[PDB]
Amino acid sequence: GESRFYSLGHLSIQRAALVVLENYYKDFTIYNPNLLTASKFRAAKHMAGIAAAARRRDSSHNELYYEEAEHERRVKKRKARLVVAVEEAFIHIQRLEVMDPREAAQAIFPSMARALQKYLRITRQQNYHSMESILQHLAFCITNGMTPKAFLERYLSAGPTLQYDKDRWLSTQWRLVSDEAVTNGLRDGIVFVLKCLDFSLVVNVKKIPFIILSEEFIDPKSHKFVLRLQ
Amino acid sequence: GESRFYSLGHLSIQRAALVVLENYYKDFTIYNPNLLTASKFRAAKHMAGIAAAARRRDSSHNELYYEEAEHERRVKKRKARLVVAVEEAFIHIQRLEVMDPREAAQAIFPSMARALQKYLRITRQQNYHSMESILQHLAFCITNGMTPKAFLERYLSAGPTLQYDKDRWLSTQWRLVSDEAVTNGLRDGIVFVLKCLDFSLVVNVKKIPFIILSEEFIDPKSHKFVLRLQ
Repeated sequence: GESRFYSLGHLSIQRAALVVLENYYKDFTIYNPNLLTASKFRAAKHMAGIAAAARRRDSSHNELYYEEAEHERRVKKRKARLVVAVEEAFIHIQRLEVMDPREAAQAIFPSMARALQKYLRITRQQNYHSMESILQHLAFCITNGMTPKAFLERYLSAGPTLQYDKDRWLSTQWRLVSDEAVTNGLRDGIVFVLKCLDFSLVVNVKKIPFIILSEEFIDPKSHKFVLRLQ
Repeated sequence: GESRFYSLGHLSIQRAALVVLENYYKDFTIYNPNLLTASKFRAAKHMAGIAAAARRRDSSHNELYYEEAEHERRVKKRKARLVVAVEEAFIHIQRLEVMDPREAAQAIFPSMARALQKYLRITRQQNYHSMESILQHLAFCITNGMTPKAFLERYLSAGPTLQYDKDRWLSTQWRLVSDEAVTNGLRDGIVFVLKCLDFSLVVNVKKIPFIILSEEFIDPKSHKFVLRLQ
């Protein structure tokens, strides 16, 4: 349900959809199906077992609230472990055996590898960062003089689709679903859907409304103030 | 499962059981079956639905931990509400219309009645304090110059059986269950059970062990100390 708005001009549904995809790879966080599993299992669990029945759900124990709070606590714990690990690992090498940033990354990686693995498993990001990619970005951060937090912000948040590998984004399989012809221009109220392999960008188009402006003159003599209460 | 120990001399099981009952009405908190309902319902709920099956229970959500924490939070909230209510209600009357402590209790009770009712319902003590008894103890506290907390400590904790009304303790229906004759004296290892209408005092008797003492002489010359670390 990640939602973003975009102004466009007079474009066809095709061109508007392609601008939407450009902005999708730029702006939206990357599609992580692992982050979607819990809901599915919860739904399936309700499958394993109408107003009064919902009433009894409210009177029941909210497992989801406490599970989310505990998971948030665990994620913050793993995050602080990871920050300490990466700070110590960057402090293990001096700028000045002389070695290139690739060998420096390979030298300091085993002192951050377990904490990073645990954080990427607790945030379900382990399928998006291979060890080779982590070493590549690590030598990148060592080369460009970045801090542990600058290295680590790629791994803390989910991040958009273009942070990741080229086989990760399936630019080839996008499918434009429009009720009308896709060569028709945009108008108010049309809905087109850009379907990928497992998700879909439901895009509804609204007209930017007709706006009326009018001057009213506020005199700087009218900005008087008194010490009395209001 | 409230458990207390008592030393006794050479008594028969009858006399030891009666000392146990004297100390029961003195020392043990009063039998509250309402506080026992939750477990029963939980058991019945497990009835509504062997090592691996327990393993899966550990991997499940611990509803009881969070429910107990939330109930404790609610009890403390109601407790602070009750303390503020009773403090304001006692501050509404001066020692110095002139009225006896009964009418003073009836005058200040409606300013504490709702908070006290909510606290006795959240602690499941509403069947143990009638309004007449609360007014009686309230006029008692107003008479003897006690503070709001001194009035309120009867209602905060569960309290033993003799705080409450005379029909509350069923002194007449106690039943002594012993495997041997109850006129026999106590010895090591015997178990007798004092059954009331819904609970039972399981009492096991142990011998106070044979103790050997011996002098060792610690010289006050041997209490020397140095500033060095240990």
